[PDB]
Amino acid sequence: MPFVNKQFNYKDPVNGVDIAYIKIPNAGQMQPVKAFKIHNKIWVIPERDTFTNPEEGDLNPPPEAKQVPVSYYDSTYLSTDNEKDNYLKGVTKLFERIYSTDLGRMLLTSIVRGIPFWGGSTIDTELKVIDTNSINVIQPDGSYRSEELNLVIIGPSADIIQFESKSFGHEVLNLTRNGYGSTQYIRFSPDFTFGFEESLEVDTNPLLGAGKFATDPAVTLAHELIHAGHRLYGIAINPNRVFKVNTNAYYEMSGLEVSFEELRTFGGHDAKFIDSLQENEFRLYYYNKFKDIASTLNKAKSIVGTTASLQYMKNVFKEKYLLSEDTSGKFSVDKLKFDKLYKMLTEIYTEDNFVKFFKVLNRKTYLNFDKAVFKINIVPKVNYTIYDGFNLRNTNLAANFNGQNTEINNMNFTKLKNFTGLFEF
Ligand SMILES: [Zn+2]
Repeated sequence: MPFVNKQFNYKDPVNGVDIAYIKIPNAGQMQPVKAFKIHNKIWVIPERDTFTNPEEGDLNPPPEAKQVPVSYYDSTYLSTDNEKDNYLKGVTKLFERIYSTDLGRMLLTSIVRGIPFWGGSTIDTELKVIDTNSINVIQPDGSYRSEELNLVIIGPSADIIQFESKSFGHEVLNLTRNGYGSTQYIRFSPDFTFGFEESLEVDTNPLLGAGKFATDPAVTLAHELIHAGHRLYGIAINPNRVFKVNTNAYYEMSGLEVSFEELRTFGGHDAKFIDSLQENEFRLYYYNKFKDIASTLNKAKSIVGTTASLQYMKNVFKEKYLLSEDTSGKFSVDKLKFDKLYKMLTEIYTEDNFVKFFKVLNRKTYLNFDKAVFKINIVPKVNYTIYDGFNLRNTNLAANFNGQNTEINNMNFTKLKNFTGLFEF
């Protein structure tokens, strides 16, 4: 069964249900943008993100510096209807490629179940929604209705290749780290990809290689979806917790620090740089958060709003958090169940495991150096498919990851920028 029932076209008429002009409630003032609901709880906005961050409201290139050195600017990308149509089709195709794998079906199911907690009440006896976990949808009569959602895929902001799962903050609460969760906005483009090097000694050296192989963008989207899963379950690791990398002399020359949240998300050997003591600390911390959620639930005796029953919403959260329910109706956290869900979200859903399901070549570690950015077009089936990505069966591209080989499959990649040697190491 496909993940996305509808093969939307960008110019399909609005209907106020799954094709609609919307606003993001605390982006602040914005004009409505056309958006597409591709699955329960999941929307796609084919626009550059000038909305989620007040200080990132324009796309022009210039010299705030060339920092991060890995960056790419084009203020015109994703400004036309044809681009937006292709964006919507590309994103859809990547969701289908992900969903076609058992691991991706598991991850997307977890994401859909991961409704942001109704932790907005100032009154313990009432359960209430946090309104930054919604969008405002223009209805056919021109009025707005509030719709809760879990995930939005949106185009990148000024730096086209800066992909990220981000979310609106709360005055008091760290929603992504307190077990609550919050609606995630993933800046992403299917229209570009990264180069990497097939030899580890080259890929992890900042001075070598031009980016012979292209990352499959399904892996890149999966990576961001894994962050969104952490953040929807409120178990993201504070970016302040960093591996002050000491396993790569070039990282060390520039004092490069990599978050534990990134090492977790990559998985494989990288995750082992989070030591067992610190893993246990995080596991304890988050277990404690789930406990607070159970207590909050138990204290609630009425629901606020007319959307759903209080039993419906307690069941939603009992299912999300896999809570136990006692004879009196008290919720509790079962330690075996917590450890299993935590482990599913953090050890099973990893970039390294997706590479195994997609059978693609990929970076072997997050602790490498980016080589290049390429323009791509995955929408034509002659270029890329749900089942094979670039490595099309029964062609010269089927074997040896030849489809990802940008030299062999050169028609599918246009190098836009080299990053090798730009680095200060
Ligand atoms: Zn990441």
